[PDB]
Amino acid sequence: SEYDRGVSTFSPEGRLFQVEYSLEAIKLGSTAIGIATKEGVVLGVEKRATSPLLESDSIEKIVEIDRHIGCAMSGLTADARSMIEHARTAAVTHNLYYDEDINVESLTQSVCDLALRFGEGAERLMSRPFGVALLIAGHDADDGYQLFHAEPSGTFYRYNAKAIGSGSEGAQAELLNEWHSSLTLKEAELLVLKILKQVMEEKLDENNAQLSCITKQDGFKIYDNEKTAELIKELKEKEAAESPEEADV
Amino acid sequence: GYDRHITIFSPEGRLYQVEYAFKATNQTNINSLAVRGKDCTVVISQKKVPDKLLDPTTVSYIFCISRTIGMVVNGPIPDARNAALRAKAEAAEFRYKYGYDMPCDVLAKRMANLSQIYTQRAYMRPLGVILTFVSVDEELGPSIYKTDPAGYYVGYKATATGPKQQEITTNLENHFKKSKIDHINEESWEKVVEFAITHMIDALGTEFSKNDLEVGVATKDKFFTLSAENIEERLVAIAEQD
Amino acid sequence: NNYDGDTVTFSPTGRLFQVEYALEAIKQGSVTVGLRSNTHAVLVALKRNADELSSYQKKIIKCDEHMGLSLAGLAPDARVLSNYLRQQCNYSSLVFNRKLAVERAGHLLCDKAQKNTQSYGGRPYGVGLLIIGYDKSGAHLLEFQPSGNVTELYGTAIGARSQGAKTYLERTLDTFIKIDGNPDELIKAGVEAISQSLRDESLTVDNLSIAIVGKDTPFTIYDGEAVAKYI
Amino acid sequence: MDIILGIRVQDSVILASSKAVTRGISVLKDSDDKTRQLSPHTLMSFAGEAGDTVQFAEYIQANIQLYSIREDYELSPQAVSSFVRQELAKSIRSRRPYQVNVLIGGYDKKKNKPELYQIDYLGTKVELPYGAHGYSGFYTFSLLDHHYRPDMTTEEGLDLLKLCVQELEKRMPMDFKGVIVKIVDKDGIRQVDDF
Amino acid sequence: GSRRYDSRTTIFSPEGRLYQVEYALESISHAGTAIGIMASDGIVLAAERKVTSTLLEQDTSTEKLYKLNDKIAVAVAGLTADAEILINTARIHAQNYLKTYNEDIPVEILVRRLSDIKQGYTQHGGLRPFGVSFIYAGYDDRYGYQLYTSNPSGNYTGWKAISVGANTSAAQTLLQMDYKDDMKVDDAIELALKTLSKTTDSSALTYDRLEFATIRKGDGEVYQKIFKPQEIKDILVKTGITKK
Amino acid sequence: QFNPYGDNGGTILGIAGEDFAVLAGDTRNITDYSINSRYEPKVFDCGDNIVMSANGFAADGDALVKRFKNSVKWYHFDHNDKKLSINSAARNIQHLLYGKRFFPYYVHTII
Amino acid sequence: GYDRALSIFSPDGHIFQVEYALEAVKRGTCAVGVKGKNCVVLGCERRSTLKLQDTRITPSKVSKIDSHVVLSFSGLNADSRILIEKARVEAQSHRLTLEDPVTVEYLTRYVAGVQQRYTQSGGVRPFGVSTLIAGFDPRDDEPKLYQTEPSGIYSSWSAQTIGRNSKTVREFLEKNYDRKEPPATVEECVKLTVRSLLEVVQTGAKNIEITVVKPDSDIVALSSEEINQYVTQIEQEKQEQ
Amino acid sequence: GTGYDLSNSVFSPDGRNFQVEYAVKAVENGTTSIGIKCNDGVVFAVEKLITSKLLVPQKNVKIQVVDRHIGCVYSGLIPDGRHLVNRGREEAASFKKLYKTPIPIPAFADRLGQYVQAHTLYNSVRPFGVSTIFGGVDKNGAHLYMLEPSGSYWGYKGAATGKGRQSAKAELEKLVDHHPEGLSAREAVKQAAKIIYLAHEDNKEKDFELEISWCSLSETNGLHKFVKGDLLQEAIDFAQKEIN
Amino acid sequence: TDRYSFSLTTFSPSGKLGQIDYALTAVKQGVTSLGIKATNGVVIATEKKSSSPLAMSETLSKVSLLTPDIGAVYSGMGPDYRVLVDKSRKVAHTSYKRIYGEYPPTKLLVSEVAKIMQEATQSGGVRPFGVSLLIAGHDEFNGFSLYQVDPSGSYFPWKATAIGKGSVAAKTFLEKRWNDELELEDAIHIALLTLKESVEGEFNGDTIELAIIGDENPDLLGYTGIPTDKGPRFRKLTSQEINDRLEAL
Repeated sequence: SEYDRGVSTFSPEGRLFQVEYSLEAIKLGSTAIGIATKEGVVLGVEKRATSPLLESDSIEKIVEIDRHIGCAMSGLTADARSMIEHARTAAVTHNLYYDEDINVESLTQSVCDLALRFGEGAERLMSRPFGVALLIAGHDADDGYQLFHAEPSGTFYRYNAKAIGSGSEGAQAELLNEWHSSLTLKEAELLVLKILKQVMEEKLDENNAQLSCITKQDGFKIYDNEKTAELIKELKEKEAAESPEEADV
Repeated sequence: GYDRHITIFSPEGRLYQVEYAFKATNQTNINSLAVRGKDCTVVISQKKVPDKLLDPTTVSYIFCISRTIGMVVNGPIPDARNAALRAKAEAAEFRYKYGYDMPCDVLAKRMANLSQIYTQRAYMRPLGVILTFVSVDEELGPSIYKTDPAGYYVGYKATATGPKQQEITTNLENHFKKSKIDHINEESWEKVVEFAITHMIDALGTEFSKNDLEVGVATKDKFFTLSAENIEERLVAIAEQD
Repeated sequence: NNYDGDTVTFSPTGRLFQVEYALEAIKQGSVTVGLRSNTHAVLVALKRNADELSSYQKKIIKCDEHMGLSLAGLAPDARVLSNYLRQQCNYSSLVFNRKLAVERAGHLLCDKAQKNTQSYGGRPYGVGLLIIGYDKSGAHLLEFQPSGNVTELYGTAIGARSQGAKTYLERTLDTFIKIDGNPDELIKAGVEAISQSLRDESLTVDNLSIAIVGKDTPFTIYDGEAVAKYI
Repeated sequence: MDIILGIRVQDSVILASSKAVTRGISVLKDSDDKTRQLSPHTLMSFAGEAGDTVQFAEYIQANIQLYSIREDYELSPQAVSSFVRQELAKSIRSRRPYQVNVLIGGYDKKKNKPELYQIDYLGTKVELPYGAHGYSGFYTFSLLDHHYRPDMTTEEGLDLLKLCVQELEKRMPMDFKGVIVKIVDKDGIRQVDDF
Repeated sequence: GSRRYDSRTTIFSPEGRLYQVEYALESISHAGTAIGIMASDGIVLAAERKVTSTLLEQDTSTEKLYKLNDKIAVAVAGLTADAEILINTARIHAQNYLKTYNEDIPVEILVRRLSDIKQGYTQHGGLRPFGVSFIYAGYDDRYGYQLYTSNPSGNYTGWKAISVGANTSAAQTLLQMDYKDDMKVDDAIELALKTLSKTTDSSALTYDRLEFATIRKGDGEVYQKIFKPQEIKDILVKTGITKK
Repeated sequence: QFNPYGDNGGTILGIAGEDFAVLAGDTRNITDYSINSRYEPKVFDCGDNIVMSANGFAADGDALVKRFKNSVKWYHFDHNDKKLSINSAARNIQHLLYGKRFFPYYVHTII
Repeated sequence: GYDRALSIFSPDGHIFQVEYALEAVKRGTCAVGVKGKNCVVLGCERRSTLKLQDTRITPSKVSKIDSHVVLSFSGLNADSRILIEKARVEAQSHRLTLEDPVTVEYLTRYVAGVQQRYTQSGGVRPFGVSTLIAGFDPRDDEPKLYQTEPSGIYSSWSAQTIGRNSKTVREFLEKNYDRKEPPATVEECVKLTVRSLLEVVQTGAKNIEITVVKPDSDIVALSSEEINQYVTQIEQEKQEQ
Repeated sequence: GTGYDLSNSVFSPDGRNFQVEYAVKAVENGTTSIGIKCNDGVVFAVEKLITSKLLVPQKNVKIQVVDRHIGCVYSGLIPDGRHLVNRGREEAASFKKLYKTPIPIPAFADRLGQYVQAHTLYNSVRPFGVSTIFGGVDKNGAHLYMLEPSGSYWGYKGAATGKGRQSAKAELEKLVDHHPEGLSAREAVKQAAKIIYLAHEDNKEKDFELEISWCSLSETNGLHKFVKGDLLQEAIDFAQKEIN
Repeated sequence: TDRYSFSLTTFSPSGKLGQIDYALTAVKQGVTSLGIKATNGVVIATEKKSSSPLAMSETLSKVSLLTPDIGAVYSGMGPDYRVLVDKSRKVAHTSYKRIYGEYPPTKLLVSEVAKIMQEATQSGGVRPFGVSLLIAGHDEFNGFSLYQVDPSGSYFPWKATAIGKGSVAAKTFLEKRWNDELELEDAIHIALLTLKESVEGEFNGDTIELAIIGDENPDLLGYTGIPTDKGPRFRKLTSQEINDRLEAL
């Protein structure tokens, strides 16, 4: 009875069918990990190219909403184009209306408002909710550096560190263990790289992964492949040099 | 399949919702009969008020559409009042747009075309009601025209509708088969009312008190529903006859 | 089985199932308690986090300088209903220079929810609301269910373990109804009420939200360290 | 107003358009190309109300280019003229009509013949050997009617247009700051280096 | 509510096929046979009336060959009424092109317009597709003579000789067997008549069960001739199919 | 014909200091050569340390003041509780005024 | 008025209409695109080889959106014409509002957005078409090749095939396409393209149709004779073993 | 066949609309409400079940006023009843605006009936889930009506709906038999309180609060007013004395 | 709120249009009605079967006038025939008379009714018309014509035909009895004989409807003074005329 019930139907457990199914679709998506620290917010994504003949540069899963707001996507990335467009337009429109930068939470809420705009009847809406989750990172003078997880359920959460996609379950477990309130920016980059390499089906290099950061000074900067490669080599040298031991016990 | 839920043809070429509306028309367990006099038209309907908590003056299935057209409905009172309001509005709009009062057969054709629209379109169901309009049309004389949930409408010398309609019809038929005419040859409408009540008593085989009948009379310039006391007077006149 | 596909289906027993599923969505939500005296009205809510790296979902929304509500269930539906309530209060204040009555707000919310539970397409709301306010009639606490049923109470609670807080408020009814002119004591009573509904959990600065309204006290929200004095 | 002239010589169409755009008491520009290449073998010169001219010309240009891309074929000059006339006729009775006059010069490759069309802001299209929009005609025609021969070469047409431009520079109360001249023939559309 | 009664005409099968498109093609397979053949100096359309009766007024009957334009005609296979709707729309589009550009409509533009209409009916609206297949025979000064075909799927293609309707496999085999690029219009007439007489489900091929049309060149002007019953009987008795 | 505009007179003045601002206005409301009121204030406090006056057509002035107060209310509602900066308020008032570009608020505005 | 939600999510997380449109793409004719050092080559296979067809008027698989950008497709031709029309209209509108022709990436993004909208609108099924968009940006000599799928995903490719037997051609390309040394000359690119197509067409050269795009709007479709020359040259090496 | 009870406005082979009857079932699950027509007005009464003592008494009103003279009380799905009362208020406003005189009770009854009957006409809307007893005083005196989810409405001497509808109907029959001359307004109020107390036994599971309103030409000057204070306590005491 | 925007008549895997075939069956289960074309007019006829002798059969017209020179009879669902006759009378004026100042020709009016019925078969939320129409008309350029219109929206010109229950046998009687040199009275006689074959009850001028598109009747024009304007061609035969031709037999 998939196409035999309403698209806004509630499950007997008190949930929306299409929302949970879109969450499953997101679980079938690529990995995206964000870490927020007092020095900036870092976003890393797995490009997950289908064939070696695909030019990995054209896998733009980290986009710029505004100079102070960046966004990473995980899931059906085609659905995320309209959301990114709405976010950019809303940010610049708030700038035009109030001669100031839009708050991170305000942008995230404006994006989430589109999530549950699905159903039948009528102006019309959409057929289905979005099949992609977003890590919206940014900085404002009010709440400093912020990272938000935006789901197709219209709900958004402020994470100190959040992983979404396929390898999120393990990645989140790593994040909860690897994050602290004194983490630095380079430390966050290295942690994102390490957890991505752990959860990625492929061997992590500068071509199947992409890093980006949001700083109060320089804004939203997407790391070019050379800087990401240098950070990957730095992390490999740091991990190859760790010396624990439990041979005694 | 679903050809029995919406107004689409079944494999046999039948519309089942129409037939079920026809069946629903008899939900009231009430019979109605209409006959034509020499210059009038009479309708008689059974009045059944089961609950004693009911205001007996609000239990009616005969409606005054215009000052000339009356309509007796066989079917549930929601759809009955729906059709009544629609017919009143149609008659008023006709009078406004065309300058003369809407004839009986014209209103019947309009309601039957609406029923046909319900028969063809799926988003609206047919009304489980049978509508008998009666009047004294200025061009046609005493006029009885009936419509059904299938969109069919036609005029009658006399007609009957309800559970026992066939019986009543046969009775009426017999009388006309004996009279060789198409109306009741009586000048006064009171005697035509008495005739209708007498033949309904004959057909149904039940005795009616003054609170068991509704009488609607259409004369050349009026349509009016009789009071309980006028019905009692007619019943007394019937009881005095042989 | 059947009769649960739409909100336009009545079921043979006369039960609207989608509405009951929304009520279940509320039941699976977080804990929020409301209680009022003659002078004040307090909402105490237990916020819930996805994990230890996530924030705690805000459960109390300010609708106007004299009225607010706490949510339990779908946060988007709560936002929609609170925005409609803000719009109605704004219309009352601008077109009539008049603070919107809490009872009239409840009636409007009821009709707004019922409009969704009678027409094809569109789902009933999936959140329960507890509205506190202080109008010209005094302090008011309302409980709104997406069935369209709104009821005024001295105190109540909705969500998980709501029966414990409800029974505590029933026992403490004669106590809190007389806590007039003392905000902090009514807040402590609400904290005790919501504590009567915790299982294997403890109220912390991060998971507790408080809201206060009343005479000479506009609808104010307390989160974080602001609730540390009540823990 | 602006000077829009056109002549049809044998196997060519020559279009002359004033280089001056003046708004108020100041000549804003002395190097304005009042033409739009609708297709490789069809050019359109325009003049009239400020703004409406360039807008209408670029709209027609976009439509013709889209047609040429869709069908992989260049529309005949007659078809383009009929299209522009229908557009202007729809415009005249719109809310804010277009007040633009156009000369279309093309070379029909199917017929290998030059064609010149004059259309006004009302949608009045005519195919004429020589045409002009505005007060320009009021002078130029008198010359052309005398000095025009159907078998004229492109250089002869250029000399005739030079005589017309001289008469305009003599007996006109305005300085249109010269004319840009363009030739449309079987080999396409070229611009005279200096006139 | 009404969702339980929606047939969902514009949906894909798990294999990636349009259900209603396939079913409409199956419907057209049972319709009469229409054949178009494009020779070097003309085009010929020949169609078979599937339903035939002794009382059918064939003089005023036109169920297979319709005039879209003085230069373009169509042979229809399938539901006559849907075809007539599409024919009215095509005539209107052709006259609009003529009014806009003062030039007669090119064949491919009209064919593509009708095919795009069909496609729109197969992608949105939730309506049933038109159960009609068209064979366009047209002439314009760009591509000369042109033969096109369009089906309910919204796809259109060009052919030297093509057949739609019933027994398309055997008809196409016979045409491919006997067709030559250099043949003339009369040879195309003979080929179409022989293919119909060899692919007809009826007892014999007679004039009453046939519609015929020729777009020729006879002056530098094209003539679109819809054959009358007597002309059809004459060409039949001439080609040796029937005896007189 | 109906003139949808009127003049209520009045005069307002705004001076900016080093760590302060002052916005003053006369309390007189008039119509033609008659006085409507001697105390109808025109300098309103809108919160967030933003005082505003719209002198001219009193109806348009009241309308604009109410709209700006509503805008600051909805700004607080939609953006947590961030204070409306004076430049942000100025831009919002510019948009409020330009909304009726073809039916202007017949008022000179000073905040 | 018909707003029936046709593209909806399945319990496992799939959109079955999008996947069935992809299956419709699989049933379509094969198309391939290869990026050279100074050119892009688009090849397309034709359904068998029928002699009753009119090859001069039948729409070819490679259609020009602008003088510098072309689009081939695999899937439903009817659904492809709509995308081609929208793309040409948008190219002209972008020229009209920007005074600069569209970039290949921009046109590809527009087509992908149209398809994504068609995967999320009521009463509308997704396109049963997958497209390859090839060209050169204005005043730029770098080759551009992109692929769009019915789901709305678009991505750049050094070389890519879509349609029936696309797995085989993609294997062939991953084997024979050196990203370090792309086909320098146009002849090398056409040769690699024709070998990729011949590994699947199995029939004659009439099935293969080739178009080559070079900067500054230099787009030309190869005649059947050149295709026959290429197939004969490649087969001559096949005898060499 | 089967499945006729899954879509509104679908006639079963009997001739019934099962969704309407299911809405009637939902009504029967509601509390008890009654109306009593006296000689110069009408009296409405309803029981409000005290789910918890946390409910504020005398609040959560169940009787709604329409115009200034009409009273309405609904048993069943309270929100649907509120929707119906809002629609009736809109109808009354329209009637008074066009026709100076306030809307008569029969006109208002017919308006509500047509609204509900329209709600029984389409599969896109569910029938109403409240039986509404309403009425008041117009230029023709007192009127008391009851409207069912089927759109069927009637004028009553006394009406009752809800869980305790049967005992209330029996008591109303007793009052109609023992008082042919008609009851007075205050006596009707006390008798309505008694009938509510007697009908509470059917749903005696929880304690209840009595709510009474009345519209009387002499006692309220023809305006709908809520019975409060001394009259409410007197009716409550009368009922409590009758119970024990 | 007509949510029935989707088509109710769709193609089955067998290629058959379900509702079309079902409407054809409903037509086959209707009372027989026939038409015969002659050299100086056309005849249409049908049986006027009433439900009760109390019902007035004359008040129900099975042969209706579309234009002064075009009439129609039916077989199938009476209400569909009435609404189609109203729609046809309106379309004759709106889409012809008000544009060309003359009454439409038979072919074009038949085409308009066929378009209406086809739209009924294809539009959303509608069932095909459960009727088959026999339309007999006369225009100046095409002369007399007789057309049959089926629920599918198709129409065919007939020299003579019939529809309804006893249609097939009736058609055979027409095939053996028809000729291309028939007068109007001969066609009336043949129609009466075929209908008598197709009727079970009483067969008199009160149980049969029969109309003719014959000569011009200026006595029915209603005005005199315009020589160019002649009387209508449509004439419904009176009960007396039918009974006279039956007494002849």
